Amino acid sequence: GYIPEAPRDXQAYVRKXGEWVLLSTFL
Amino acid sequence: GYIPEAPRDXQAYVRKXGEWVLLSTFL
Amino acid sequence: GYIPEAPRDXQAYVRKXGEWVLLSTFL
Repeated sequence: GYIPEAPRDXQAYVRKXGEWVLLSTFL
Repeated sequence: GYIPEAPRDXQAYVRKXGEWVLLSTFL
Repeated sequence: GYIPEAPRDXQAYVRKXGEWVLLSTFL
């Protein structure tokens, strides 16, 4: 389906397996 | 809700606080 | 407009030029 909003916490998110996941976990 | 397309400028973006921000910020 | 789902292969994606691109290519 279409992409929904990511969390409001001020952190950056990327898209993985139909979810928003913190960018920092990949870096 | 469903979010809008990111900028079309040829750069890569991540989602942060209800906006699109440049990936390069974090790399 | 709205954005289609990223690939569902378990990899992380970022948004670039109306496409999902692998985060890994930018690291």
